[PDB]
Amino acid sequence: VNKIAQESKNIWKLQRAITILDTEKSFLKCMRKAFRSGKLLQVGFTPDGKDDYRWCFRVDEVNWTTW
Amino acid sequence: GKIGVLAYILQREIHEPECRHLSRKFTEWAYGPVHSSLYDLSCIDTCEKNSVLEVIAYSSSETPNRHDMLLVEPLNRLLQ
Amino acid sequence: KSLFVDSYSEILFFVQSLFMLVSVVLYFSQRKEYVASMVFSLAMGWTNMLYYTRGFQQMGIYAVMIEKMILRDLCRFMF
Amino acid sequence: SYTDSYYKGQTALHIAIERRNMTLVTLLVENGADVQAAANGDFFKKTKGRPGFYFGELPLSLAACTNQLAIVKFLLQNSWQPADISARDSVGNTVLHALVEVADNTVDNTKFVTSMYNEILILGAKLHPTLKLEEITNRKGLTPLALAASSGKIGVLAYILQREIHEPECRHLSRKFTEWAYGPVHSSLYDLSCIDTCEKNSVLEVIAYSSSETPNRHDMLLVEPLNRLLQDKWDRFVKRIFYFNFFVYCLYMIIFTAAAYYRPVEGLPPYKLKNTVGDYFRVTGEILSVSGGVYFFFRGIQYFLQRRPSLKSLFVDSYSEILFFVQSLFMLVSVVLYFSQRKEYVASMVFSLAMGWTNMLYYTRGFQQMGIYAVMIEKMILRDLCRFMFVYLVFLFGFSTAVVTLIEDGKYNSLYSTCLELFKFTIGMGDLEFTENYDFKAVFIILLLAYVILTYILLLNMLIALMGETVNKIAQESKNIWKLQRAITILDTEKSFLKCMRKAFRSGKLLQVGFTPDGKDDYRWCFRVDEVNWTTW
Amino acid sequence: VYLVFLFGFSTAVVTLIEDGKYNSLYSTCLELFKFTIGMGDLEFTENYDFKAVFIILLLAYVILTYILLLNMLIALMGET
Ligand SMILES: C=C(C)[C@]12C[C@@H](C)[C@@]34O[C@](Cc5ccccc5)(O[C@@H]1[C@@H]3C=C(COC(=O)Cc1ccc(O)c(OC)c1)C[C@]1(O)C(=O)C(C)=C[C@@H]41)O2
Ligand SMILES: CCCCCCCCCCCCC(=O)O[C@@H](COC(=O)CCC)COP(=O)(O)O[C@H]1[C@H](O)[C@@H](O)[C@@H](O)[C@@H](O)[C@@H]1O
Repeated sequence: VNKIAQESKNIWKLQRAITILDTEKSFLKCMRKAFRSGKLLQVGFTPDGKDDYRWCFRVDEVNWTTW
Repeated sequence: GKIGVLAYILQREIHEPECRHLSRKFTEWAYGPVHSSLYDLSCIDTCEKNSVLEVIAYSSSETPNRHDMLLVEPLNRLLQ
Repeated sequence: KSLFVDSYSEILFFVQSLFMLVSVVLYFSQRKEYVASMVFSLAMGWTNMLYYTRGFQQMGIYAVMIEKMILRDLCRFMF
Repeated sequence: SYTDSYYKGQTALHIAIERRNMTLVTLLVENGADVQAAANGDFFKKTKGRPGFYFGELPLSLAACTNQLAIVKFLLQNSWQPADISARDSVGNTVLHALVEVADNTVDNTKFVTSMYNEILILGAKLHPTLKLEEITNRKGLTPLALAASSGKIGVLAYILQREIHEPECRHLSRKFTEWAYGPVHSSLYDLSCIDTCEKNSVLEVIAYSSSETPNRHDMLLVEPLNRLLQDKWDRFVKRIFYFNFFVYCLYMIIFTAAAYYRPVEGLPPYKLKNTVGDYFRVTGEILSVSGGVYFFFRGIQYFLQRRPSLKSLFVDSYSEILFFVQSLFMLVSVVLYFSQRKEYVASMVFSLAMGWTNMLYYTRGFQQMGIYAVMIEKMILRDLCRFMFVYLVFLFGFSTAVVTLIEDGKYNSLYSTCLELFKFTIGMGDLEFTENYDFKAVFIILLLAYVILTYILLLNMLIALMGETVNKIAQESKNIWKLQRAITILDTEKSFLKCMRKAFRSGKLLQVGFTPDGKDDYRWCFRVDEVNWTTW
Repeated sequence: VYLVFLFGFSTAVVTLIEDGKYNSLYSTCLELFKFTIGMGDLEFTENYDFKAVFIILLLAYVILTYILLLNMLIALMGET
């Protein structure tokens, strides 16, 4: 037990992810709301003039340096 | 299980003309110390066959870093 | 080998289901051994409740450590 | 400025300050920009469920929170429109309240927030010597010190409580003062205004009665002036009273124990009092026991009313009060059953009696080693025993159901007896051949051996290993929690005090500086601490 | 700590027992002590009413002392 603490935390997260994937794959109701994060425009400037919507996921972060 | 390469890719951000589109991490706004980044998530959440989550989660148990790969910021937050 | 070293939980659930089905076959086979299978399934079923400890940060780690202990320390000690 | 509710009040000056553009800030101020304009949109509030950045809503607080000292100095000391350093937002927060808010106890954050705090304090003194910024309270009534104490911003307290300013005409802002220094030894003086006692928000009260959600409520008492002050209060005033209370409780439990032990065995209470000495003492002890139960009952209600725990704080914390209250509840139920002519008053009474004796461990606080031992027992019960007991009960129940299913028309043949009989294995008393009323001996013995291996061999040794891991990690946490329990005991004692005693107020009305901004002298109730250092001769 | 627990539960149990073989602080104290050495009978008497109260008290005592306190002692000795 002294040697499998962190390994245990990673395993916990891992098989919880397994649970998530099985839930969304089975889903028993033809539900599309499982596809999250919203269709956002990242750059709007592809190599051509078109705009790219790429289903981004938002993460807000705070830093006290590199102002 | 090449965790380093994923660590590079999943948060790739390129600041120059004609190469921003290659970025998978984009900075939307940054007010003071706070700022909101956007992770691309193509082929992470879902795709035709090899979604990254499917590949990691259904690994063969011999992949070196299968416990570690889901610690990479976008994946852990997405799973939560 | 990947059939056994991982997916411990799926194997246990499958074995529970096997014991249930064998209990059924013996039940309609007019054999009183159906009890023997049935109780095993029942026992297995309650134990497999620990599968659902996962999704709890505190209990799931405990269950994971049970799995690791069974694979390494208990097996060596029992030998 | 913006008119939408999301960015309401944002103006150009906020942008120039926020972007760290000195030139535009200067130009906008020159053109009459309002340095008091309040950015009070949703984005500029705490607003946990949405993105935002709370900074006190004012330009000065913005420059302060952004580590722009030059802009702060300009905003206060520009020609066109100097800023009001005492200005307050919609919450009532000043700049200093904002600086407390933005703190997060990380190293660089603490460093710069502390530096900016010191700078703004100096500027406030020089611009307005009669103005005392720290005394200003927000709509929550909290001074920046009180806010820092409540919010767990340990770094800010670590600065403030031992703040010392080495320059002329700012000495009176210091809270730490060095009276004499002979060789390596010198005697410092800590102020402790509004730490020991004040109108409402004494720092010790704020920390001790915290809501359990403050991050560093355990760590904050380690800051030297508080720890020494509590130790002095203990030694001088509270140690004796606490020992006396413990003695009284021991007497109470002994009386209760004796009264219960000599209960009569006749049916149908209440019982006629016999005219003999033994029964007179018996009924006396009964009455005293009931009286004490009522006392604890009302203390529990008083606690609940005074703190008003919100139905999670009622259970996640303050276990001692709940346990004592539950004991008193059992006592009262015993009384009701007794006079209701129900023999079940015995059943309640023993429970109360049992809990009473275990609640004796509450008094292990005040003794260094024993209180720590009690805290570790509390943590063990809450974490490891709970997890283990859940899993063990799953195993026990599963195998009990399997075996009792296998058993047919035997003596046991029932869930209660089988559960008990399997449980006997855990205490080293399992028979392993307790019945033969079955078919399939092999199945039965396999089930028992599987249960024994899984529970007795694997699980118990696993529990021991996990407890061993746990104690390895909770040592310093135990130290902090014991010190906190001592602190709350001290505060309760001094607050109750039952005698209008003022001697609880320590440290002596000493003169710190004698030179206020005016010619008056300052007496500040300082607490003396002597320290020796063999460097910086 | 163990003696406080032992004494408290001994007092509770001997109060609960009435006109029994044990019915006395000494015998009940020894009888509860026997649990610590893995010899607790757990059904040593029926001279009471309210069987549920009796068994609940014994179970609480066992859990608090035998399961928790002894294993805690082992852990602390490990640290020491
Ligand atoms: C490892 C295999 C698949 C195993 C399957 C069955 C037969 C099992 O016996 C064992 C052999 C055994 C027998 C006796 C003592 C220890 C081990 O252990 C497990 C297996 C041993 C267990 C272990 O229970 C657990 O694993 C809890 C658990 C932990 C983690 C999980 O992810 C989980 O998913 C369900 C379950 C319980 C039994 O199924 C059970 O309750 C009965 C009656 C026998 C146990 O075979
Ligand atoms: C039938 C018989 C059953 C007896 C059941 C009970 C036996 C244990 C009795 C042991 C007595 C220990 C005690 O007297 O108190 C223990 C309570 O034990 C439990 O955990 C009960 C588990 C339910 C700690 O209580 P405390 O008031 O100190 O709570 C702390 C705060 O005060 C502190 O400021 C901190 O916020 C800290 O986070 C809090 O913990």
